[PDB]
Amino acid sequence: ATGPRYKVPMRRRREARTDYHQRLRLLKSGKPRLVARKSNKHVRAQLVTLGPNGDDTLASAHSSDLAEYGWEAPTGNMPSAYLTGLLAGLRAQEAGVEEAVLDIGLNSPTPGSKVFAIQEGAIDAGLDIPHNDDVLADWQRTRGAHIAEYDEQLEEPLYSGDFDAADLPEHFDELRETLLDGDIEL
Amino acid sequence: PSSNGPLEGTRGKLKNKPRDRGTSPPQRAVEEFDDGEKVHLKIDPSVPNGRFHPRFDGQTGTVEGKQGDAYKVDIVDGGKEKTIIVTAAHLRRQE
Amino acid sequence: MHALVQLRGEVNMHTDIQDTLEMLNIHHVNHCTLVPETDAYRGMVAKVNDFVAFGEPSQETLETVLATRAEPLEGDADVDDEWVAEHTDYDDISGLAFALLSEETTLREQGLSPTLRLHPPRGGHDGVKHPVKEGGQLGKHDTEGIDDLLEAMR
Amino acid sequence: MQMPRRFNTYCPHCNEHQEHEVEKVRSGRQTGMKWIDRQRERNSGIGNDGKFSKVPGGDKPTKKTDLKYRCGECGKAHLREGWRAGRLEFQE
Amino acid sequence: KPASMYRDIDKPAYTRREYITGIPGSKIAQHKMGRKQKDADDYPVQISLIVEETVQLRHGSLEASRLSANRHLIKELGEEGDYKMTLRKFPHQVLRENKDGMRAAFGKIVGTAARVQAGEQLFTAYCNVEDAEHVKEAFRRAYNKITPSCRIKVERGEEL
RNA sequence: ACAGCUGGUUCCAAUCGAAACAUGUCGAAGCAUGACCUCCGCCGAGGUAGUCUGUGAGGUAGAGCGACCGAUUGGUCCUGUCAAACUCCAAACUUACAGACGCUGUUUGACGCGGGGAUUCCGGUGCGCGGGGUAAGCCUGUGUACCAGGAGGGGAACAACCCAGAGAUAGGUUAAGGUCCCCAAGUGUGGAUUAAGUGUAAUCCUCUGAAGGUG
RNA sequence: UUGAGGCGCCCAAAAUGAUCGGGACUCAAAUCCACCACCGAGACCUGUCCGUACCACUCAUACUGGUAAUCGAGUAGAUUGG
RNA sequence: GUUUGACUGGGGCGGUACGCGCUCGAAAAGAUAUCGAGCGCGCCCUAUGGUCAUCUCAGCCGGGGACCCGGCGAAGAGUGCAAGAGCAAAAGAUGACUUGACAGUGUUCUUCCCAACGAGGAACGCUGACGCGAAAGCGUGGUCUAGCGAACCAAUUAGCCUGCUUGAUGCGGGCAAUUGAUGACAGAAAAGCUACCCUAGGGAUAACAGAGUCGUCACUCGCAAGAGCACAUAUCGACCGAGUGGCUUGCUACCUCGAUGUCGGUUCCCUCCAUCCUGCCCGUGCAGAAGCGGGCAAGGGUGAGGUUGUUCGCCUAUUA
RNA sequence: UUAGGCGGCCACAGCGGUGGGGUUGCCUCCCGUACCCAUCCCGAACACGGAAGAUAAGCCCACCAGCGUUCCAGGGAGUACUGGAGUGCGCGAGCCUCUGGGAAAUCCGGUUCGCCGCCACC
Ligand SMILES: COC(=O)C[C@](O)(CCCC(C)(C)O)C(=O)O[C@@H]1C(OC)=C[C@]23CCCN2CCc2cc4c(cc2[C@H]13)OCO4
Ligand SMILES: [Cl-]
Ligand SMILES: [Cl-]
Ligand SMILES: [Cl-]
Ligand SMILES: [Cl-]
Ligand SMILES: [Cl-]
Ligand SMILES: [Cl-]
Ligand SMILES: [K+]
Ligand SMILES: [Mg+2]
Ligand SMILES: [Mg+2]
Ligand SMILES: [Mg+2]
Ligand SMILES: [Mg+2]
Ligand SMILES: [Mg+2]
Ligand SMILES: [Mg+2]
Ligand SMILES: [Mg+2]
Ligand SMILES: [Mg+2]
Ligand SMILES: [Mg+2]
Ligand SMILES: [Mg+2]
Ligand SMILES: [Mg+2]
Ligand SMILES: [Mg+2]
Ligand SMILES: [Mg+2]
Ligand SMILES: [Mg+2]
Ligand SMILES: [Mg+2]
Ligand SMILES: [Mg+2]
Ligand SMILES: [Mg+2]
Ligand SMILES: [Mg+2]
Ligand SMILES: [Mg+2]
Ligand SMILES: [Mg+2]
Ligand SMILES: [Mg+2]
Ligand SMILES: [Mg+2]
Ligand SMILES: [Mg+2]
Ligand code: NA
Ligand code: NA
Ligand code: NA
Ligand code: NA
Ligand code: NA
Ligand code: NA
Ligand code: NA
Ligand code: NA
Ligand code: NA
Ligand code: NA
Ligand code: NA
Ligand code: NA
Ligand code: NA
Ligand code: NA
Ligand code: NA
Ligand code: NA
Ligand code: NA
Ligand code: NA
Ligand code: NA
Ligand code: NA
Ligand code: NA
Ligand SMILES: [Sr+2]
Ligand SMILES: [Sr+2]
Ligand SMILES: [Sr+2]
Ligand SMILES: [Sr+2]
Ligand SMILES: [Sr+2]
Ligand SMILES: [Sr+2]
Ligand SMILES: [Sr+2]
Ligand SMILES: [Sr+2]
Ligand SMILES: [Sr+2]
Ligand SMILES: [Sr+2]
Ligand SMILES: [Sr+2]
Ligand SMILES: [Sr+2]
Ligand SMILES: [Sr+2]
Ligand SMILES: [Sr+2]
Ligand SMILES: [Sr+2]
Ligand SMILES: [Sr+2]
Ligand SMILES: [Sr+2]
Ligand SMILES: [Sr+2]
Ligand SMILES: [Sr+2]
Ligand SMILES: [Sr+2]
Ligand SMILES: [Sr+2]
Ligand SMILES: [Sr+2]
Ligand SMILES: [Sr+2]
Ligand SMILES: [Sr+2]
Repeated sequence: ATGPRYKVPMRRRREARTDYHQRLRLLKSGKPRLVARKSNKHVRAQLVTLGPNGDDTLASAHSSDLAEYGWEAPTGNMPSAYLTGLLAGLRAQEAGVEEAVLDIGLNSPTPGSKVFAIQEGAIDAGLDIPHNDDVLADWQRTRGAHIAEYDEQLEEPLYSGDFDAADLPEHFDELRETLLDGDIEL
Repeated sequence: PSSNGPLEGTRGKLKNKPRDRGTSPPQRAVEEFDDGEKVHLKIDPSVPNGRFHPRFDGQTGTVEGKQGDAYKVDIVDGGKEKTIIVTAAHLRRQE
Repeated sequence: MHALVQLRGEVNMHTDIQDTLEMLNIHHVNHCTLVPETDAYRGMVAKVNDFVAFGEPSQETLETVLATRAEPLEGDADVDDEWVAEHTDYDDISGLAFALLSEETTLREQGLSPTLRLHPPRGGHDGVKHPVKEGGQLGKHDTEGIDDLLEAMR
Repeated sequence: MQMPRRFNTYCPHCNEHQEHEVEKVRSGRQTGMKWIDRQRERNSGIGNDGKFSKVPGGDKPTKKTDLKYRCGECGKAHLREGWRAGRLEFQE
Repeated sequence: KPASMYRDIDKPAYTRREYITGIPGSKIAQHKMGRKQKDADDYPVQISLIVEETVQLRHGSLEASRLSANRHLIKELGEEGDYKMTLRKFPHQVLRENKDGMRAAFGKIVGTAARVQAGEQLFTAYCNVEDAEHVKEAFRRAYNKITPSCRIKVERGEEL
């Protein structure tokens, strides 16, 4: 930029998208990465392996393709995150992927967060991912009990679009039930 | 030489060109080589660990197994056969 | 195809240069070899440029030289048309000389010594201290120039 | 340098990590009954005594750490490789 | 000391002042002579003193040749005359002298010299057409005080 | 008596043929261990002194520095210089591995392995590149070829400059160098310059000749 | 009037007797540009012989035949026949 | 009775290029010397080690050299200490936790390029036990290259082996390893004089002389500032530049150490010219006389004395 | 790829600049603190929950070369330097011829305002 001696960072560092130091420590395992990414409205979960010309995604799952199985609820929450991970993990089992290591990217390792839910989901699907049980959320928050007990403090409705009134976290149960069944079209 | 240390007379070879400064890309640090493969030996100035003796910079050895994550590469120094312990970060595949 | 002739001796000559001459089957002064024009062979004559005399010979000159100085791989025997007829893949000296110039075969491949052991230059050469462009006898020659040398070394 | 009197480290006897106590190796008194003491008496006569006529040599500018690492539970000690330290003071 | 001890480029480039101490000051008082406010392109005639052999010229020789050249220009054209002379070479090469026999022979620092290659301009004077023969004489006096033979070459001037 | 110091150590021939260097040493006038020379046995198909191409390593020459760094001019942007311990650049070249050609090896067994015997660890010179020194037939490196341990031819003589590496004997043709006599070969040819005996002197401790000047 | 080139001149002083090896040489026996013919090694080519290595035959390392353009110098030293 | 080292442009004195590290020398792979150039290490640190979380520095600008807010800012900050090198969501800073600065045993490279050699060092593994982290992972001390030590003996750590017919006790011998030093740093326990000297050798090495060199010395030349009342060039002549000689001095270590007799003097012979006189000349700040300066020129001459061993030099009277 | 995720090469991708683009879609800014979690002080950030609004940022698309960068043409330059050779020149430092290689600065003109991979997706 200023002259010949100027050192311009790597493209994905310039864009503030990849933590290259964490990436090396992640790639050292030899196991595929469980790329857990978020958005304001959605949640993504990819199973990435290393390739000659760049990264190879073997099995992905976005929270948008969750509705394809019967999700009439919002897509940027805790129940959505688990189910997106479970969907990614099941597609991975069909691809031959047996083990993975959790990549959270530039997200924070905050206890009980959405990226750990994506992890809990993928493990429940049959994948062997190095985890820590007490860093994951309590089973009820993963169900969406925190959102139901927030709708108890009503007066004004939480959801704008008509789904329901007092909220149904029983839909999570009705979705985990559908995905655990082997007859499903992945 | 005035001193006989390992990093003697290595101002040139163990220094980077200003544009190649900073942390090196992870891809070549995790590269997998097979036994029998011919590899070029060149220390990456930005990577501290897994280096060999600077006297061997420029050698083209043959991978003959591994010790942990590092590789055991066979070279011929003059007329003497030597086995070098080196990580992928300092290795490049021939051709 | 070029014709190399050693004109300068081994004493004080660089070892890597002397070794190239030995690889080109030329071990003594006045010894000649028929070398093909390839990338590998071009590097070799360029290294020997200062201790040699080279150039493409004419069909006529090569024929004269092969008649008088060619020898079998082993033995005294004269390499005349009858010899060429009985041992080579050619009919006469002309057929051999044509194949060599067109780089179809080699003297060794045809059972002949790769070396043509020539006689000293009659009337003498132009000198071993200067190249052709300076009035000497070293380096690359013209087809007419190498012919005069090889014919003088019958 | 400063050294902690008590700290958690490996015990080669217990085969697990325990809280060790660090102590400086106090010189044990000589008996004067070993082979070398008997040789000093035997090989000493008229004139020079060879090796027994030599006087103790100098000192290195800085000595290494001569320490004992005593285990907190099993009560057994182990020795380690020392390091050059001009002074070694303990914390608590 | 004679120039025979320092005139040739036979030693490495020894200029690095961060490793060399006690270097004597340059005897060269001026580098820009005459009218240093006026431009070089404001003059029709440009004559240079060209060194014929590759040499090392000491600061004492540079001052002697510059002084004997500029003093002639001050004599003939006046102290504030219409000319401007330039000494383009600077004394960068630090010189030693071994002044104990050949033991610990690395000499102490005694001076400085200017490395001038063959064909280079040591001096360059810019004058008018009528002052051209006075400057060729200033350079005739200047070449007698340096080591090599010299050329007095006219660069801009077809006025003869 | 002992000496790491000086001297001497007696017959012929055939094959190969060094080292004057590295590490350690009360070691530097000596040893030991390597390098290198030689001899024997083993192994059994490759080898790599040269070149070309491919895949790599490099910051010396040069160059340049509003590319770092530090030197280093002047003027009211312009203008003047530099670097063994500077580099935005950057050779020639040296170098790893591989393929190809070449050469070499499979009865002359190469490459390699094991063992016996050494000698050697005062070196020198030319050329290229050096570092120190005013310099040296100086001191100290490095690559290379040679003397040492290399005849014969040339160079007036002359270890290392030129030709040349050499079994005996014989005929022939050249090499370096030379062809007026001494002295084998031209008082050769075409042309020009020089009047100083310049010159008749490749290289060189050895052959000087400079700045400056010359109708 | 000015520029460039060639050869020469001045600059140029040392000790027993001057020197290009000497004689001596001047449209050269100097110098430069070309050219012609020669002389001149143990090199190179060639006849015969010797040694050494290897090949064939052989008990042979005795004969005989063959191969060496790719064998033939050598101090210290190793090896071997006399 | 012995010791009192080695290196070294002879030796001594000085120094240590006597063990280590960095840049350059080093000739763009590796290797590479000198009493080569620049300069360091013989520690320091319980955090100044380890991990994790959080975070980004010099410097500058703008708003209220402490502090606060914003902007520019790939790195010039910081990282214990030479130098060179490495590092920015870190290898730096802050904070918190922690003791892997852990035990055991190896592979490999280095030390010692090639190419054998110890201690030491490093990289990279495994077994055991741990720390931190969500986890991958990181931690075999400090980002990398200096901070180091044999055998014998002692002390120390844990278990075990063993001591002469046998049992008990005492006290010993040993397997593994830690600490204690040899810096002349691959480890002797160690001062000098000799002119009273002695031996072995060396021109492998100094003093005299020869030889090379020529900085020094002597002499010359180029340029000619300057002054010489005016006048560079009658005369004097700086700076700078170019040289010749081989009388001085210095340097080198080629020749001689199974000896080439050292200074000064004397006596006798030859020579050189850069000429002091004598011959012939040119200039003059040449009236003359006497001079000053210069040119050719080596035929001849250049002498006697006082101090001092003196060469050199000072002094006297004579002298062309 | 009508705006996404993970990347490789790591400036040809930088710096600076112009234009265009989003009703149940995407990315965002955005709205908001009961919770998981968070600030040595601040729901700023981190975390969590959510869609009233928006395309102004970012981002994606098209484009500009003034600076920096990459490569190419022509000029500089077969110059500088250089491996091999020479009874070629020079008092000498040094140069030259033949042979094999061959720059750098700078100037002018072009190029470059990223390329490619995997996945997902009117
Ligand atoms: C120190 O001076 C001396 O020792 C003189 C002498 O001893 C004289 C010896 C005379 C004999 C005995 C040989 O007749 C000697 O041997 O000299 C050597 C000597 O004796 C033969 C001759 C030497 C060797 C080189 C020539 N030089 C000449 C005389 C000499 C003079 C010296 C000198 C050395 C020489 C040597 O030192 C300075 O004074
Ligand atoms: Cl994300
Ligand atoms: Cl290594
Ligand atoms: Cl202690
Ligand atoms: Cl030979
Ligand atoms: Cl004459
Ligand atoms: Cl016999
Ligand atoms: K003597
Ligand atoms: Mg270097
Ligand atoms: Mg034959
Ligand atoms: Mg003839
Ligand atoms: Mg001739
Ligand atoms: Mg004999
Ligand atoms: Mg015999
Ligand atoms: Mg340079
Ligand atoms: Mg000898
Ligand atoms: Mg005759
Ligand atoms: Mg003459
Ligand atoms: Mg000594
Ligand atoms: Mg090197
Ligand atoms: Mg002892
Ligand atoms: Mg103790
Ligand atoms: Mg030692
Ligand atoms: Mg040592
Ligand atoms: Mg004696
Ligand atoms: Mg001597
Ligand atoms: Mg006598
Ligand atoms: Mg005279
Ligand atoms: Mg006389
Ligand atoms: Mg817009
Ligand atoms: Mg000459
Ligand atoms: Na890098
Ligand atoms: Na006894
Ligand atoms: Na001294
Ligand atoms: Na003795
Ligand atoms: Na020695
Ligand atoms: Na000795
Ligand atoms: Na081959
Ligand atoms: Na050069
Ligand atoms: Na030696
Ligand atoms: Na030889
Ligand atoms: Na002779
Ligand atoms: Na003459
Ligand atoms: Na012999
Ligand atoms: Na001693
Ligand atoms: Na070791
Ligand atoms: Na002298
Ligand atoms: Na002289
Ligand atoms: Na006398
Ligand atoms: Na006279
Ligand atoms: Na007297
Ligand atoms: Na927008
Ligand atoms: Sr006794
Ligand atoms: Sr006693
Ligand atoms: Sr001490
Ligand atoms: Sr020099
Ligand atoms: Sr001059
Ligand atoms: Sr080199
Ligand atoms: Sr004639
Ligand atoms: Sr003529
Ligand atoms: Sr002489
Ligand atoms: Sr002249
Ligand atoms: Sr022989
Ligand atoms: Sr022989
Ligand atoms: Sr001395
Ligand atoms: Sr480290
Ligand atoms: Sr004393
Ligand atoms: Sr006395
Ligand atoms: Sr005279
Ligand atoms: Sr007179
Ligand atoms: Sr005297
Ligand atoms: Sr006196
Ligand atoms: Sr908010
Ligand atoms: Sr000469
Ligand atoms: Sr000269
Ligand atoms: Sr070309």
